[PDB]
Amino acid sequence: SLKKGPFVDGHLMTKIEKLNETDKKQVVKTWSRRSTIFPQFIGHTIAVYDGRKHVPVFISEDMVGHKLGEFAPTRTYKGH
Amino acid sequence: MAKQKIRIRLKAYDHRILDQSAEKIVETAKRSGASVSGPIPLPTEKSVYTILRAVHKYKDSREQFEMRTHKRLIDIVNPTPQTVDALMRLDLPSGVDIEIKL
Amino acid sequence: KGPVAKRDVLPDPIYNSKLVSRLINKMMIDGKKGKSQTILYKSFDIIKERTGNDAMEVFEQALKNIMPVLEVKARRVGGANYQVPVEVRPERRTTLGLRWLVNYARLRGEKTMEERLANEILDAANNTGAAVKKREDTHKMAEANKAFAHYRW
Amino acid sequence: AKKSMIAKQQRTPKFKVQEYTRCERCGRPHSVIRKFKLCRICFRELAYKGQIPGVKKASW
Amino acid sequence: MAQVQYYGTGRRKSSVARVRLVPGEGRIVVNNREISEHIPSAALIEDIKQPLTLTETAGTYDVLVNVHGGGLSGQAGAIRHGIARALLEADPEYRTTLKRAGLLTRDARMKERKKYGLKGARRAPQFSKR
Amino acid sequence: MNYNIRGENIEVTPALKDHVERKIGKLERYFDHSVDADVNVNLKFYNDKESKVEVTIPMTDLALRSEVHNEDMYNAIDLATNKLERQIRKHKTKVNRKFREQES
Amino acid sequence: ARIAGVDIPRDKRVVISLTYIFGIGRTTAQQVLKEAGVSEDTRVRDLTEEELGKIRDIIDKLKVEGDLRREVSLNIKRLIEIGSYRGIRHRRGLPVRGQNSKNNARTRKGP
RNA sequence: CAGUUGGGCACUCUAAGGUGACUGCCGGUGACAAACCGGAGGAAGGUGGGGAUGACGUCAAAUCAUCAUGCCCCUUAUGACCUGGGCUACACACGUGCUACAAUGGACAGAACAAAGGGCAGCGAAACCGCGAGGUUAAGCCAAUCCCACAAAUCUGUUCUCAGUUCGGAUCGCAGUCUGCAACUCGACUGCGUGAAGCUGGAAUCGCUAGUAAUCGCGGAUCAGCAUGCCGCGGUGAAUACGU
Repeated sequence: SLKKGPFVDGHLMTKIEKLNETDKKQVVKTWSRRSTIFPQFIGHTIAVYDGRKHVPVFISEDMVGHKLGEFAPTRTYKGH
Repeated sequence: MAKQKIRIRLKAYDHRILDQSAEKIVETAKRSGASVSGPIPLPTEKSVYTILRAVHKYKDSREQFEMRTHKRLIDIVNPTPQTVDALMRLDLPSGVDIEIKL
Repeated sequence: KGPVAKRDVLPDPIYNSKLVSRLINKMMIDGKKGKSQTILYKSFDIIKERTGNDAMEVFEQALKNIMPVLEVKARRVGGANYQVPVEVRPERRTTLGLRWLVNYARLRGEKTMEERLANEILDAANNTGAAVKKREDTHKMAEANKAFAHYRW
Repeated sequence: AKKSMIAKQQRTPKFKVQEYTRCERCGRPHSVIRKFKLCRICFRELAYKGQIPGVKKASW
Repeated sequence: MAQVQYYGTGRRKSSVARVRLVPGEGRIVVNNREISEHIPSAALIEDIKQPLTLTETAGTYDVLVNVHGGGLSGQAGAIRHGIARALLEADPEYRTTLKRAGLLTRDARMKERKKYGLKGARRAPQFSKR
Repeated sequence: MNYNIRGENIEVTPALKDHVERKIGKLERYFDHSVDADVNVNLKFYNDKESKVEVTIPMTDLALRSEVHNEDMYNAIDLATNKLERQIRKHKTKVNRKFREQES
Repeated sequence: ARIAGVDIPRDKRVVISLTYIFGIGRTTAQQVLKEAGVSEDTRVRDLTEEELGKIRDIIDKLKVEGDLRREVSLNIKRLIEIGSYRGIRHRRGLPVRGQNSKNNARTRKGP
């Protein structure tokens, strides 16, 4: 993105407006990988597509703009 | 100055259709008035583009097909509106491009 | 295939030099002949203005003391051969002198390879040094085996 | 997978940057000529048999 | 309208010049730029001036050379080749010795096209030694 | 650099890797010192009971290799090594020639 | 030393003198040093008793050594602690900023 | 200000027909023949330079994955559809290239020289904006007219001065642009910063007979983006071939 702007997931934007709207929902799968974490979508758990199964990622406060699919591990390590 | 001269430029695949077909295209310019200009020869551009001439291996042993397409031009001087509208009776060739550019 | 000879060059910029025209033909490296013409003309003004004397006499005495005579032509029956004595021909004379004076003098290490190369040719003007030391070097290796490999070729 | 591969490559793309070029006579990927409208093997065989003017080759 | 002098257009490596040498005094600056204005200096200007220095060495008439094409040896060598041939059109008997001092033939040494799998039309492909 | 071995249609068994590796240890058991030797081997008895082997050893400044067929597939390795016998003795003798003489 | 930077130049070029400290470089030294107006100038060590302090105000207003190492600490240490996709290659050993792992590897692995 | 514009078709250039080089001619050498040495003349001399053109056969060489096809095997899955990932991983060895290790160099200022190809689902002029990459709108070009476009090595002055540096450039951080459904695995470009290792590379190995090597740039096929590859294009302009 360059200027307009940070590209939200859409489906993750609906789940973030809903679960971040109220009640502070618990972590489930979220098969998207496109955008980052959001301002209001913090706190939750993204069990995003690690390729085989999910991986519980924290909705932290340090990775403000960092990619929500970047927190997961892509290729199975390590290693030799 | 002059008038905006009526002359159709020719485009052809090979070079003999523009030559001979430009000849009979000057045969349309003999009648219809007068002042049919001669063979203003175009730049005669080509295209050279080669592909890998093997099935799977042999990446060095390529091959280069290249097919050029350029033809001459003709622009008449004297107006002759009856022959100018009479230029639509174009009979030849099979492969040739006529377009009255005036 | 036979002896297929080569062509020479025309007269130089300053002034009408021909063997020094071959000196400019060796004077460049990597094609850009303008930089070689500049460094060569700088050697001409550096050695003809500084160290007050002429130009064609100075180069004629440097390469005139640089153009060797004998040389080492290898051979053998196999292992442990004998480096035969093989004297130079004329164009091999000027070519070998251009090789020794160029490849020795441009690798000196002064402030510039142009003025420092002129200093290497000027030290070569004393009949010794880098290029004259090489002419004595090959001139000394041959005639060390000039009593055994002489009449073989 | 020639039928689903070439037939799916004939269908409508997903995004606008999804439509990738296909093979002309044989639906191969990998360098179908966009200006001659044929593949490499298709341009070679169909061009040598007579397809448009013209040959091909060996200037330059 | 001027004196009957050279106008001979000849090429050398894709740089054809049009030398127009009138009855003059030795002014060789073509296309509005002098020899020290077009491409200085550089002591190869003597090589681009030698062919006028050979046709009895020399006139010297004027020099007006419209040279467009090639590079340094293209524009310069085409200028000397054009004033050499058209300079052969200056004096009618100049081709006796001027035809024997070089001064013709427009060497045409342009680049060779590399084949399918060559490096630079002389650079070989590669070697996998071992 | 020495002794990489791979093979299609088959395992990369260490009782095949040391089996080829000891037997190819004869040449560098015998020569001076090299760093070389990539090996290829595969096939079976799908048709006409075969096992192609082809072992290359381009170390002594000009290449040398061989090739043989068998069904037994261990007994073609021996018939690759003793193929390399003459190629590695005739690399050294042929070149180790002392027929040199001047005026005798 | 020096009167402008910590471990500043001495008897050296003015643009390279501004290109000494860990953060003061060539482009920015030409920029803010160009605002001061040196250009080497005076090319060794003599700018001014009031000009070099002009590099203390114009030269002092920017940064930063400990702030560059601290921003790097919050980057490789920030993402090294807040995740991440830049951490596993930020200290994991493999190529983080993009490369081939069978590549030259003269950033992390080597040979 | 501008071949730009009345004018002009001399020159250059454009592609058709031809002409021109074929041992043609002369002196010889040579068993007269074959050829070969030398010279004139010519733009060009002994198949002018280059390309296309690859003999039967060899390697059960490469390709059932460009395509087609004998058999075997699968078929409510070895088939078909979709999201994400991978093909880009990484103790390590290679293979081919790029950029360097530097003063014939490095940074700047000014000037000069090309050829070739593409451009309508496109090229994009000028103008302003942004250091910047690029943004905005928009004349023109279906293109020997217009655009891509400015060539770069090179020449003239300042300066760095022999040192891991005012060389070189990775790595990596922050900050922007463009492309796209989306640039974190995984596009490039730009800014500021950072400044690895390298001071011409072992045994060994390579390509090269002149517009060649080497070297400096440009265009294009793929292609939304993505070149240090590939294919063409021009610029600077070498040394040597004693001989088998």
